This record gives sequence, C-alpha cells and structure tokens, in this order.
Amino acid sequence: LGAFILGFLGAAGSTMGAASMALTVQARLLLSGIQHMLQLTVWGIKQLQARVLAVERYLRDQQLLGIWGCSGKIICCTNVPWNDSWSNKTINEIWDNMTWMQWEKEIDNYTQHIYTLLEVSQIQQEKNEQELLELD
Amino acid sequence: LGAFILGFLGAAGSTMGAASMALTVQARLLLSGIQHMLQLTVWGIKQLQARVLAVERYLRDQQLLGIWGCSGKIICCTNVPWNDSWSNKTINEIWDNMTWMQWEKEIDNYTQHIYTLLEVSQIQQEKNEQELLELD
Amino acid sequence: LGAFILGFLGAAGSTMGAASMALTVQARLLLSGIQHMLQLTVWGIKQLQARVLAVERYLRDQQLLGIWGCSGKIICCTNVPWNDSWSNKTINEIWDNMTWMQWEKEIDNYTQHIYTLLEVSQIQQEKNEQELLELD
Amino acid sequence: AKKWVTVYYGVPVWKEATTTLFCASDAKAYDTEVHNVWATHACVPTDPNPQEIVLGNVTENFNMWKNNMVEQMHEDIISLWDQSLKPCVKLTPLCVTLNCLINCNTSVITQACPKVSFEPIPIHYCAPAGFAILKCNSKTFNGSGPCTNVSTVQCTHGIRPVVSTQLLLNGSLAEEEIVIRSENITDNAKTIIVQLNEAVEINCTRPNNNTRKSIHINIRQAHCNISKARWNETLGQIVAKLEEQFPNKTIIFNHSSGGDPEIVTHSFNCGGEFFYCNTTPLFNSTWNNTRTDDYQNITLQCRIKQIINMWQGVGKAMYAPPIRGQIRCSSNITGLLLTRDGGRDQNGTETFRPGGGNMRDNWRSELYKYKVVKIEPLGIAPTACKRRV
Ligand SMILES: *[C@@H]1O[C@H](CO)[C@@H](O[C@@H]2O[C@H](CO)[C@@H](O[C@@H]3O[C@H](CO[C@H]4O[C@H](CO)[C@@H](O)[C@H](O)[C@@H]4O)[C@@H](O)[C@H](O[C@H]4O[C@H](CO)[C@@H](O)[C@H](O)[C@@H]4O[C@H]4O[C@H](CO)[C@@H](O)[C@H](O)[C@@H]4O[C@H]4O[C@H](CO)[C@@H](O)[C@H](O)[C@@H]4O)[C@@H]3O)[C@H](O)[C@H]2NC(C)=O)[C@H](O)[C@H]1NC(C)=O
Ligand SMILES: *[C@@H]1O[C@H](CO)[C@@H](O[C@@H]2O[C@H](CO)[C@@H](O[C@@H]3O[C@H](CO)[C@@H](O)[C@H](O[C@H]4O[C@H](CO)[C@@H](O)[C@H](O)[C@@H]4O)[C@@H]3O)[C@H](O)[C@H]2NC(C)=O)[C@H](O)[C@H]1NC(C)=O
Ligand SMILES: *[C@@H]1O[C@H](CO)[C@@H](O[C@@H]2O[C@H](CO)[C@@H](O[C@@H]3O[C@H](CO[C@H]4O[C@H](CO)[C@@H](O)[C@H](O)[C@@H]4O)[C@@H](O)[C@H](O)[C@@H]3O)[C@H](O)[C@H]2NC(C)=O)[C@H](O)[C@H]1NC(C)=O
Ligand SMILES: *[C@@H]1O[C@H](CO)[C@@H](O[C@@H]2O[C@H](CO)[C@@H](O[C@@H]3O[C@H](CO)[C@@H](O)[C@H](O)[C@@H]3O)[C@H](O)[C@H]2NC(C)=O)[C@H](O)[C@H]1NC(C)=O
Ligand SMILES: *[C@@H]1O[C@H](CO)[C@@H](O[C@@H]2O[C@H](CO)[C@@H](O[C@@H]3O[C@H](CO)[C@@H](O)[C@H](O)[C@@H]3O)[C@H](O)[C@H]2NC(C)=O)[C@H](O)[C@H]1NC(C)=O
Ligand SMILES: *[C@@H]1O[C@H](CO)[C@@H](O[C@@H]2O[C@H](CO)[C@@H](O[C@@H]3O[C@H](CO)[C@@H](O)[C@H](O)[C@@H]3O)[C@H](O)[C@H]2NC(C)=O)[C@H](O)[C@H]1NC(C)=O
Ligand SMILES: *[C@@H]1O[C@H](CO)[C@@H](O[C@@H]2O[C@H](CO)[C@@H](O[C@@H]3O[C@H](CO)[C@@H](O)[C@H](O)[C@@H]3O)[C@H](O)[C@H]2NC(C)=O)[C@H](O)[C@H]1NC(C)=O
Ligand SMILES: *[C@@H]1O[C@H](CO)[C@@H](O[C@@H]2O[C@H](CO)[C@@H](O)[C@H](O)[C@H]2NC(C)=O)[C@H](O)[C@H]1NC(C)=O
Ligand SMILES: *[C@@H]1O[C@H](CO)[C@@H](O[C@@H]2O[C@H](CO)[C@@H](O)[C@H](O)[C@H]2NC(C)=O)[C@H](O)[C@H]1NC(C)=O
Ligand SMILES: *[C@@H]1O[C@H](CO)[C@@H](O[C@@H]2O[C@H](CO)[C@@H](O)[C@H](O)[C@H]2NC(C)=O)[C@H](O)[C@H]1NC(C)=O
Ligand SMILES: *[C@@H]1O[C@H](CO)[C@@H](O[C@@H]2O[C@H](CO)[C@@H](O)[C@H](O)[C@H]2NC(C)=O)[C@H](O)[C@H]1NC(C)=O
Ligand SMILES: *[C@@H]1O[C@H](CO)[C@@H](O)[C@H](O)[C@H]1NC(C)=O
Ligand SMILES: *[C@@H]1O[C@H](CO)[C@@H](O)[C@H](O)[C@H]1NC(C)=O
Ligand SMILES: *[C@@H]1O[C@H](CO)[C@@H](O)[C@H](O)[C@H]1NC(C)=O
Ligand SMILES: *[C@@H]1O[C@H](CO)[C@@H](O)[C@H](O)[C@H]1NC(C)=O
Ligand SMILES: *[C@@H]1O[C@H](CO)[C@@H](O)[C@H](O)[C@H]1NC(C)=O
Ligand SMILES: *[C@@H]1O[C@H](CO)[C@@H](O)[C@H](O)[C@H]1NC(C)=O
Ligand SMILES: *[C@@H]1O[C@H](CO)[C@@H](O)[C@H](O)[C@H]1NC(C)=O
Ligand SMILES: *[C@@H]1O[C@H](CO)[C@@H](O)[C@H](O)[C@H]1NC(C)=O
Ligand SMILES: *[C@@H]1O[C@H](CO)[C@@H](O)[C@H](O)[C@H]1NC(C)=O
Ligand SMILES: *[C@@H]1O[C@H](CO)[C@@H](O)[C@H](O)[C@H]1NC(C)=O
Ligand SMILES: *[C@@H]1O[C@H](CO)[C@@H](O)[C@H](O)[C@H]1NC(C)=O
Ligand SMILES: *[C@@H]1O[C@H](CO)[C@@H](O)[C@H](O)[C@H]1NC(C)=O
Ligand SMILES: *[C@@H]1O[C@H](CO)[C@@H](O)[C@H](O)[C@H]1NC(C)=O
Repeated sequence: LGAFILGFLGAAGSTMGAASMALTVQARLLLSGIQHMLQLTVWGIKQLQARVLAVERYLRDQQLLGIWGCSGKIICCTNVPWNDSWSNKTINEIWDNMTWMQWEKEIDNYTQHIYTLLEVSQIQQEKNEQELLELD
Repeated sequence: LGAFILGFLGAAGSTMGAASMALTVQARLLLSGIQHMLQLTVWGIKQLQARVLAVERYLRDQQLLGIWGCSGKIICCTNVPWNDSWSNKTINEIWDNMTWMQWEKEIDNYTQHIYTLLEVSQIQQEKNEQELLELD
Repeated sequence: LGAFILGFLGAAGSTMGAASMALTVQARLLLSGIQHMLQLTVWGIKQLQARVLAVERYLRDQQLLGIWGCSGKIICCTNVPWNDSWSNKTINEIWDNMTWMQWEKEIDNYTQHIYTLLEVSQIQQEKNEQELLELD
Repeated sequence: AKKWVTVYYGVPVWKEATTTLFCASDAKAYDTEVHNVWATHACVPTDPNPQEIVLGNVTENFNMWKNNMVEQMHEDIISLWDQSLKPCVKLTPLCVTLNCLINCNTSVITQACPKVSFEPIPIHYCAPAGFAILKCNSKTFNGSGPCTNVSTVQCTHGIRPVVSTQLLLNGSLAEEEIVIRSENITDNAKTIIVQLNEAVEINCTRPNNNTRKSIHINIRQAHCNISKARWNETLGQIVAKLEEQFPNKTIIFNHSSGGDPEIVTHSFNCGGEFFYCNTTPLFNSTWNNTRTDDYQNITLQCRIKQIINMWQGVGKAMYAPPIRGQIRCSSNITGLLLTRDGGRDQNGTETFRPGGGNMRDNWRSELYKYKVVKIEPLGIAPTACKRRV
C-alpha cells in the first residue's frame, strides 16, 4: 500500500506520525467495504513472481519475529528501556518530524546492537515464565 | 473449501450451526492425514492470479482485524453486548435456521454501526491496559 | 529451508536437537540482515504452482491448529502429560539421537491416538474458561 | 443467557459487482475473417477444462433487466463494428450546448470501404481474478424470479454476436419448453422475448441470375424460405403459452405498425449484404386454438439495401454496393421478439406485432442465466463467548 507490496505501513516521504495515523483511516475504510498480445504471458509471470516472493518473504519474517516475542504482529511492543545515548530525542519530534528514511540513518549505528538486546529480553521472559510453571 | 477460495468456513445454503459443526469434522480429518495444448499457458496464469489474489487479500484482512483486537484469528470474540434492537432473536434459532445469506440481510442495516462499536471497545481495552502499566 | 519449502524447521538426517539449535542461528542471521528459450514459460509456471500450493497449504494447517489451541504457532506447547507406554525414553536421548525420520516410526502407532487427546484437552480449557466468565 | 457480538471471517456472502469481463473465444489468427481478426487482438483462448461447482440449497434473486453485464457486451460489440464495416459516409448528428435554435450540424466522415468477409464466432465472457459468475439451471427460470438450482462457473457458454431484429438468429435453444420472458406484462411497452425449444431453420440466397442493375434511367433482390410444416409447430406452442396469460382474449398476430425500415422488416447481415426481409407472410394469421394459415417454402422476399440507419447510435450510413453473386445464409431461428398492443379499445383481442431494434434486448435473451457476484468474507453474529480482559 506504501507504493510497493512491502512497506505497506505507509508511503515514504510522510512523517512517522502522519503515516501511522493515516493507516487507521485506511483500515476502517478497507474493512467496512463502502488490445492484447501473446507476449503478455512472460510479463504475466514476472508480475506474479514479485507477488509470490513478497508473500513468501512476509510469512518468513512474520514467523522469525518469534525470537523477540513479536510473532504474527506487524506492530509489536517490548519491555526494553530506550537508551538516551542512542537518539536523545523526545517522542514528539521523532513522530512529528524525521520520516522513516531519515530515522533509519539516525539509529543505523545502534540498530545492530538493539537486536541483541531484544533477544536477551525474550529468553528472560521465557525463563521467568518457566519458574512460575514449578508453582503453576 | 466452501465452493470458493474465500468463504472457506462452509458452503452456502447450509445453516450457520450445521456449517460450523461440519467444519470441525473437516478439521480433524485434514489434520490427521488419514491431451494438452500450448494455450493451457494463458489459462494456467488466470488460475494463478485468482489464487494469489485470494491469498494476498486473506493476509491483508487478517492483519486489518487488529483494529478490533482480532488479529490473526478467523473466529474472534469480543466483549460488546448484543443489542436487542438489532435482531431480537434467540441464539438457538439464529444458528439452527437462517443461513449466512439470510442472516446478512437481517442485520445489513446495523452492520455498519457495529463496526463503529468494535473499534471504540478496542481503544478502551488498550487504554485500560496502559493504565495498569503505570503500576505494572 | 530444510531442502524443501515445507519441512523448513531443519534438514533431514540431522538430529532433533542439532536441527532445532541450528534454526536459532539461522533466525538471527536472516533477521538482522548482515541463454533463454520461449519454453521457460511452462517451467516458469510449474515452479510457481509448487510455491503457491505450499503457501496455501501452510495457511490452511496454520489455521487448523486452532483445534488444539496452537493456532498461528509453528512450535506450540500443550498441557497433556506424556505417557510412558508410548516411547519410554528420556528427553536427552530423544533430542541427541533419533532424527525426525527415525522418531516418526517410533511413535507411528500412537500418533493417531495423541491427536484425540489434544482435542479433548482443548475443549476442557475452553469450558473451564467459560466457567470463569460467569464470575469474570 | 447473555448474548455477545463476534466477528467471523471467511463467511459466504455475496454482493453485486460492476467489473469488466475478458472475452474468451476460439479464434484462428490466420484467415481474413473479421471476427477472427478481432478475436485474435482482444480475446484469449477458450478454457479447455471448465468447472461448474453446483451449489447447495441456495436461492438468488436473478434480476435480468437490471443486469449490468449486458451493458458491457453491447459496448464490446460497437467496438467490433468500428473495426469491421467501415462506412463510406458516416453521417452522424452533433449538437452544440446552446439553450432553447440549437446548433445541431451533422459531421460526416469519409473512409475506405473494402468488402470484407463476415461471420460470427461464439465468444465466452469470463470473470476476472477475484470475482465469480453465478448461473441458474431451472428449465423455466421466469426471468427476474429467484431460482433454486444455482451453480457457479467462471465463463459463460457460447454466445454469438449476431445483430438482427424481429427474429433472434443463431444461438442457444430452450431446455424443455418454449418460455416467454418480459420485464412486465400488461404495460405494452416492454418487449416480450420468446425463446424456442426447437431450431427453426431458414435459408436465404440469390445465386447469380439477376445482374440487371437498374430498370429505367434485379441485383437488389433476394429471398428466404421457411419450412411451413415445421414452423407451424413452434408457433402452435407460442400461442399455447400466450393464452395462459390471457385465457378469455384472442391471440391475433399482425405485421409491424410502421417506423424505420430496420424495424418494419427483418434485418440481418451476411458478408455486408444487409438483407431487409419483408415478414408480412409470416405474421398475418389470426389465431385461436385452431390454425388459419393454409391446408412448405414460404418465399420471404428480401432486398439488399445501401443507406442504413446504424443500431449503434443515431445517424445514417452508406456502404459499398453488393457482391456479384452466391450469397447464402444457412441460419437458424432460436428466439422471437414480440411487442403487445393493449388499451381500452382492446375488445377481447391480443395483438403481437414484431418488435426489436434495441440490441441490448437481443443479448438479454442470451445473458439471462448469469450474474457477476463478488465474495465478501466478513460476518457478524451473536454468540455466548466473551473476550477475557
Ligand atoms: C448463423 O450461423 C450460420 C452458420 O451455422 C451462418 O452461415 C454462414 O454464413 C456465411 C456467410 O453468410 C457463410 O460464409 C460463406 O461461405 C462460403 C462457402 O464456404 C465454403 O467454401 C469455402 C471455399 O470453398 C471453404 O473454404 C469453406 O471451408 C466452406 O466449405 C464462402 O465461399 C464465402 O466466402 C465468399 O463470400 C464472402 C461474402 O462476402 C466473401 O467476402 C469471400 O471473400 C468469398 O467471396 C468469394 O466468393 C463469392 C461468392 O460469389 C464471390 O462473389 C467473391 O467475389 C469471392 O469470389 C472469389 O473467390 C471464389 C472462390 O471462393 C472464386 O470462385 C471467384 O472467382 C473469386 O475469385 C463465405 O465465407 C458460411 O458458409 C455459412 N455457414 C454455414 C454452415 O452455412 C449464418 O451466416 C449465421 N447468421 C448470421 C446472420 O451471420
Ligand atoms: C394490423 O394492424 C393494422 C394497423 O394499421 C390494421 O390495419 C388498419 O386497421 C384499422 C382499424 O380498423 C383500419 O381503420 C379503419 O378500417 C375501416 C375498414 O376499411 C375503414 O373503413 C375505416 O376508415 C373510415 O373510418 C375512419 C374512422 O374510423 C374515417 O376517419 C375514415 O375517413 C373512413 O371513413 C378505418 O380506416 C385500417 O383501414 C386498417 N388498414 C389496413 C391497411 O389494414 C390491421 O387491421 C391489423 N390486422 C389485423 C388482422 O387486425
Ligand atoms: C407492471 O406494468 C403494469 C402495466 O404495464 C402496471 O400496472 C399499472 O398499475 C397501476 C396501479 O393500479 C395503474 O394505475 C391506476 O391508474 C388509474 C387511472 O388513473 C386515472 O384516474 C385517476 C383517478 O382515478 C387520475 O388521478 C389519473 O390522473 C388518471 O386520469 C387510477 O385511477 C388508479 O387509482 C391507479 O393509479 C396503472 O394504470 C397500470 N398501468 C396500466 C398501463 O394499466 C404495474 O404497476 C407494473 N408493475 C409494477 C410492479 O410496477
Ligand atoms: C441442477 O443443476 C445441475 C447442473 O449441473 C444439473 O446437473 C446436470 O444434469 C444434466 C441432466 O439434465 C446432466 O446431463 C447429463 O450428463 C450425463 C453425464 O455427463 C450424461 O450421461 C447425460 O447424457 C446428460 O448429458 C449434467 O451432466 C448434470 N451436470 C453435471 C455437472 O453433472 C441438475 O440436473 C439440475 N437439477 C435438476 C432437477 O434439473
Ligand atoms: C410486404 O409484402 C406485402 C405483400 O402483401 C405488402 O403488402 C401489400 O402492399 C401493397 C402496397 O401498399 C398494398 O397495395 C395497396 O392496397 C391498397 C388497398 O388497401 C390500395 O389502396 C393501394 O393503392 C395499394 O394498391 C397491398 O394491399 C398489400 N397487401 C395486403 C394483403 O394488404 C407490403 O407492403 C410489404 N411490406 C414491405 C415493408 O415490403
Ligand atoms: C398469410 O400468408 C400466408 C403465406 O404463406 C398465405 O398463405 C398462402 O396463401 C395463398 C392463397 O392464395 C396460397 O396460394 C395457393 O396456391 C395454390 C397452389 O398454387 C393454389 O392452388 C391456390 O389457389 C392458392 O393460390 C399459398 O400457397 C399460401 N402459402 C403457402 C406457403 O402455402 C395466407 O393466405 C395469408 N393469409 C392472409 C389472410 O393474407
Ligand atoms: C423448399 O426449399 C428447399 C431449400 O430452400 C428446397 O430444397 C432444395 O431442392 C433442390 C431441388 O432438388 C436441391 O437441389 C438438388 O440437390 C442435390 C443434392 O446436392 C443435387 O444432387 C441435385 O442435382 C439438385 O441440385 C437443393 O439441394 C435443395 N436444397 C438443399 C439445401 O438441400 C426445396 O426443393 C423447396 N421445396 C420445393 C417444393 O421446391
Ligand atoms: C415470476 O416472475 C414474476 C415477476 O416477473 C413474479 O411475480 C411476483 O411475485 C411476487 C412474489 O412471488 C408477488 O408478490 C408479485 O405480486 C408478483 N408479481 C406479478 C406481476 O406476478 C413471480 O413470483 C415469479 N415466479 C416465481 C415462481 O417466483
Ligand atoms: C435449409 O438448408 C439446409 C442445408 O443447407 C437444409 O438441411 C438439410 O435438409 C435435408 C432435407 O431436405 C436433409 O436431408 C439434410 O440432411 C439437411 N442438411 C444437414 C446438414 O443436415 C434445410 O432442410 C433447409 N431448410 C429450408 C426450410 O429450406
Ligand atoms: C425457395 O422457395 C422457392 C419457392 O418454392 C423455390 O423455388 C422453387 O424451386 C423448385 C426447385 O428449385 C422449383 O421446382 C419451383 O418451381 C420453384 N418455385 C417457383 C415459384 O419458382 C426455391 O428453389 C427455394 N430456394 C431454394 C434454395 O431451394
Ligand atoms: C441449426 O439447426 C441445425 C439442426 O436443425 C443444427 O444442427 C445440429 O447441430 C448439433 C450441434 O452439435 C448436432 O449435434 C446435431 O446433430 C445437428 N443436427 C442436424 C440435423 O444437423 C445446427 O447446429 C444449428 N445451427 C447453429 C448455428 O446452431
Ligand atoms: C543504556 O542505559 C543503560 C542503563 O541500564 C546503561 O548501563 C548503558 O551504558 C546505556 N548504553 C550506552 C551505550 O550508553
Ligand atoms: C542529550 O540529553 C541531554 C539530557 O537530556 C540534553 O540536555 C541534551 O540537549 C541532549 N543533546 C542532544 C544533542 O540531543
Ligand atoms: C520539527 O523541526 C523543526 C526544526 O527543523 C522544529 O522547529 C519543530 O518544532 C519540529 N516540529 C515539532 C512538531 O516540534
Ligand atoms: C554511524 O554510522 C555512520 C555511517 O553509517 C558513520 O558515519 C558514523 O560515524 C557512525 N557513528 C558511530 C557513533 O558509530
Ligand atoms: C443498545 O443497548 C443500549 C444499552 O446500553 C441502549 O442504550 C441503546 O439504545 C441500544 N441501541 C439501540 C439502537 O437501540
Ligand atoms: C426454524 O424455523 C421454523 C419456522 O419456519 C420453526 O418452526 C423451527 O422451530 C425453527 N427451528 C428450530 C430448531 O427452532
Ligand atoms: C434496512 O435495509 C433494507 C434493505 O435491505 C431496507 O429495506 C430497510 O428500510 C432498512 N431499514 C432501516 C431501519 O434502515
Ligand atoms: C497413560 O497414562 C495414564 C495415566 O494417567 C494411564 O491411565 C494410561 O493407561 C496410559 N496409557 C496407556 C496407553 O497405557
Ligand atoms: C546415542 O545412542 C548411543 C547408542 O547407540 C548411546 O551410546 C549414546 O549415549 C546416545 N547419545 C547420547 C548423547 O546419550
Ligand atoms: C506399530 O506399527 C508397526 C508398523 O506400522 C507395526 O509393525 C507394529 O506392530 C505396531 N505396534 C503396535 C503396538 O501397534
Ligand atoms: C439441501 O436440502 C436437502 C433436503 O433434505 C438436504 O438433504 C441437503 O443436505 C441440503 N443441502 C446441504 C448442502 O445441506
Ligand atoms: C403443421 O404442418 C405439418 C406439415 O408440415 C402438419 O403435419 C401438422 O399437422 C401441422 N400442424 C397443425 C396443428 O395442423
Ligand atoms: C375460438 O375457439 C373457441 C373454442 O376453442 C370458440 O368457442 C370461440 O368462439 C372461437 N373464437 C371465435 C372468434 O370464433
């Protein structure tokens, strides 16, 4: 929906807050429901391999988010506190300014570090759940 | 399974109770596991574009049900009380008589109103969950 | 990933423990992101019908696991106690030795019986949840 | 107990779509036939393995006069006639937006007129990706009435684009009995479509033998023959059905009541020959339970014309002179378009004059069995569960 098959959370160029708020408007609307040539075959397949690969990649990463406890959810939520040495910005200016392409370059240094913190936090929630299994 | 790719919850013409009960029988069975021409190509693609579009529509609406807290579930359950000015019928006759095509015309007047109630109830559950986050 | 589209939990021949532990290594890696002929058309479709059918079968069984309360999860967990008359083996030798093809022949006699126990346990959890709905 | 609303998914629910349908006809791509040239550039090959899924105990209100699918075929045929028979002089009206002496000056177009071959080909309208086509199977179907043997398909049956008036040519026949269809009877405005259950044949020729161009300062003559011993049987069943709608009155057929020459007479085409066949010795007879014809070869006098009135909008046209000789039309007759003359002067009679002219009514007699529907999968129903919060 965001000019490609992937990247459907919003269109590029719009800020993070304006895109996420516009998605809900697109959510209620889409849910309520209110010449030829023989060489069209080759391009009929090239348009299918891009759609099958985008779906097959979607289901793979949708299941790979089980490492962080965010399986099957496009917008998850964790319990890892946000450092101040990463961005040092308020939640108001991050969502009102700084679109997705600009925000990626802002935390590209630490985007590989945060992936390590999310997995350690998941094992802790699983181990703490296992300890309660001894009682219940 | 219900004569089309979509509409797989049951076949039309059967009542809502008889179709939902027959699905479970089809569930246990499917889970336990117990001449040519060159112009077959064009129809080989037309049979694929109907299958890729049905899957791509499935995954879209499956994720769009997150507005009501029913993401990833084909049979959800909410906490909105059912009005009596909508149908005024018992749960026995609705499922034993009145197939899906007949039931749709029964509540077509209010099927646009109920969508507004489900979203308001979801934001309330999310806000009430956020208030407990201040404590836990 | 396990030499086919399905069977992606691991490659055959490796033991159950070595395959499940190697999947997590493949999980972090894939998530962090660190001549022609006109008769290529017919084989371009045969390679698509195997991918669309594998995805369409995936989504069907992924939703059919709702009978056991394991909907949308590739690795579920139940609460049915494991009998000793089924395998009579420790959890260490089952995962260190006995690959998936060998383990299937080990419990092929009771693999049809265990499916009956999982469904009865699900209805019990649903009924016990319904009894608490009278209170809450 | 305590009802609660729940949302389902994948619920069988239908609606009505307004989409486009791609055609699918068995072309040739090599001959100089017009329809084979058109079908090659915009149509796909026919489905070799069709699948008709029979639904269960379903009922659908198949309205036929409000069908939007026939509004598409009519716009897909007009685009074929602009690629087949190019007129020498296409005189068409054109007005100017001036309130009221409105400026309405004609706009003529001069194009080359090559005499091309002409023969229809059965096409199949298929549903696009994401929609489905329903199909009734009742042997009567009544028209805008709900049937019960509804089955879904993906492509319709063989449909020929034949353009004719007063007698529906080549096409599908009825299943078991001659049925009549009309949007509303007793209002003498809607045409009554009559479908036959037996193919009545017709042969129309002019071998050579009439090279006499003018008379004073014939090549413009042709004829047709109808098997009287076979045609009376099918007409004898039509009056048996019409009297079931009006038992006390008298069925009296008649010729046309006048108007344009494409309505007063029959009009069909065969290789650019626009036969205007006088049909008065076929509807002159008055009727009752007994016959009033005679007692084999009913000479239906025809005539090739050159200045016609287009059916694809207002405006005359002018084509090239006819071919030298050997023009044959081995047709069939599957339908019949009949109007009705009612009123306060109707003293126990029933007049059924031949009508037709509206080509949309020509295809509604063919696309009556289908309907394009989409599948809406959401659904809401009350139940006894409750989301644990
Ligand atoms: C309802 O459905 C029915 C079908 O069930 C429809 O009936 C069809 O109607 C068609 C037209 O009315 C008719 O088509 C004609 O068929 C003729 C015979 O075909 C057979 O012979 C040919 C040749 O041997 C075979 O190849 C073929 O397989 C058949 O077996 C054709 O000969 C006709 O073509 C000629 O006429 C058209 C008319 O415009 C010309 O455009 C075309 O180019 C041909 O013209 C030549 O012949 C005419 C005849 O006099 C000449 O005047 C003209 O100058 C051309 O002459 C040259 O060529 C000849 C050799 O052919 C040569 O001797 C001469 O010297 C010149 O060099 C035409 O194709 C279908 O047969 C008929 N189908 C059936 C089953 O009966 C019916 O129409 C439908 N209803 C409606 C309203 O459409
Ligand atoms: C098929 O439909 C046609 C429709 O045109 C119909 O033909 C006409 O029917 C009318 C109705 O009867 C005829 O009109 C009358 O016919 C009588 C009999 O000849 C005449 O005498 C009448 O003329 C006198 O009366 C008029 C007032 O009524 C005066 O104004 C007039 O000056 C005369 O004094 C009157 O015309 C009409 O003649 C026919 N025409 C033809 C060509 O038949 C036909 O009857 C229908 N077919 C069947 C089988 O019913
Ligand atoms: C299917 O078609 C039928 C005809 O093709 C439709 O039938 C119509 O049905 C209505 C309902 O009865 C008739 O209307 C009547 O008209 C008379 C005459 O009106 C004159 O007199 C009144 C005063 O009496 C005056 O006010 C008027 O101006 C007229 O001068 C009325 O008296 C009646 O009350 C009634 O309104 C039509 O006459 C009739 N059509 C014909 C051609 O006879 C039928 O409705 C169609 N089906 C559907 C479902 O719509
Ligand atoms: C309700 O609609 C269905 C639509 O398919 C009807 O089924 C069809 O019935 C006809 C009989 O009129 C079958 O034709 C016969 O086919 C058999 C086998 O092919 C052949 O032996 C006969 O010579 C005849 O051609 C037709 O095949 C069948 N459709 C299918 C898909 O099998 C059904 O009859 C309708 N119900 C009523 C009461 O009319
Ligand atoms: C179709 O063919 C029929 C063949 O009967 C044509 O009917 C005949 O048409 C002529 C020409 O008008 C009629 O002759 C006229 O008769 C009246 C008397 O009513 C006379 O006053 C006139 O001077 C003239 O002679 C003839 O009566 C009529 N036949 C019958 C039985 O009424 C018809 O005109 C043809 N129509 C077309 C569109 O080709
Ligand atoms: C309505 O039109 C039909 C068209 O067929 C008329 O039937 C035709 O009636 C004429 C009467 O003159 C028949 O002619 C007869 O021919 C035989 C043999 O040559 C002769 O012995 C008789 O004396 C008479 O002339 C003609 O054959 C017949 N058509 C057919 C195909 O048989 C009918 O008369 C018309 N009715 C009215 C009221 O105009
Ligand atoms: C009523 O109309 C039909 C057709 O409009 C007439 O049938 C035609 O009759 C002629 C005379 O016999 C047939 O010609 C012959 O055909 C055979 C077979 O090819 C041929 O070997 C002979 O040398 C001769 O040419 C003609 O084929 C036939 N039409 C058709 C389509 O078969 C019929 O004669 C008419 N009735 C009367 C009483 O005239
Ligand atoms: C055949 O079609 C007619 C209309 O074309 C249907 O007629 C109407 O039917 C309803 C209910 O069946 C009645 O309330 C109307 O009064 C009828 N109107 C007329 C003018 O007859 C008829 O129902 C159809 N037949 C079947 C079996 O459904
Ligand atoms: C119209 O012409 C067709 C053929 O062009 C005739 O059909 C033939 O009729 C004879 C009987 O006279 C049969 O023996 C033949 O077998 C028929 N042909 C075929 C292919 O089956 C038809 O009879 C003619 N009809 C009229 C009214 O002229
Ligand atoms: C159409 O009908 C006419 C009228 O019957 C046929 O003309 C007759 O043809 C036969 C044999 O060809 C002759 O014996 C008759 O004398 C003819 N009648 C007249 C009045 O001339 C004509 O042949 C038929 N058309 C075809 C193609 O057969
Ligand atoms: C016109 O009518 C004739 C019969 O009068 C049709 O010929 C039949 O065609 C079907 C099609 O397969 C055959 O099964 C029959 O055996 C044929 N019968 C005869 C007597 O030939 C002819 O198809 C019709 N024309 C059109 C265009 O439908
Ligand atoms: C993030 O905050 C934690 C607080 O527990 C701190 O120990 C850590 O050094 C911070 N990260 C960086 C890169 O400074
Ligand atoms: C970093 O955080 C400190 C403490 O909130 C703040 O005073 C300072 O302005 C921030 N600097 C930048 C560059 O964001
Ligand atoms: C966006 O950034 C500008 C500075 O470029 C700042 O002045 C503005 O306040 C920011 N927007 C919001 C809503 O704070
Ligand atoms: C972050 O990465 C950019 C380029 O990717 C580099 O220029 C910058 O110095 C890096 N900053 C840190 C703190 O690593
Ligand atoms: C549904 O029930 C509520 C009870 O809280 C009531 O206030 C409301 O008016 C009802 N809805 C309608 C449309 O009557
Ligand atoms: C279904 O409806 C009929 C009325 O047509 C009623 O008599 C019957 O009791 C209903 N079915 C059940 C199970 O109540
Ligand atoms: C509900 O919709 C139907 C059409 O299905 C209409 O006839 C009816 O008047 C509507 N009722 C209300 C209260 O809007
Ligand atoms: C499995 O264990 C249960 C104990 O709850 C026992 O009663 C049952 O017989 C065992 N199953 C078999 C097949 O021995
Ligand atoms: C695997 O099986 C062998 C017997 O073939 C046994 O000796 C060995 O201890 C088993 N592996 C482990 C890790 O126990
Ligand atoms: C289990 O199945 C195998 C082959 O399927 C058979 O040889 C064996 O006897 C069976 N054992 C039992 C206890 O049914
Ligand atoms: C349709 O009704 C008949 C009536 O007995 C019934 O036997 C049949 O099962 C029904 N169709 C379906 C699909 O249930
Ligand atoms: C119709 O004509 C045929 C001869 O072609 C004859 O056998 C039949 O009896 C006629 N029909 C009637 C009702 O007289
Ligand atoms: C029409 O036929 C009936 C008998 O079927 C007869 O009573 C009636 O008088 C006839 N009509 C005329 C005008 O003779």
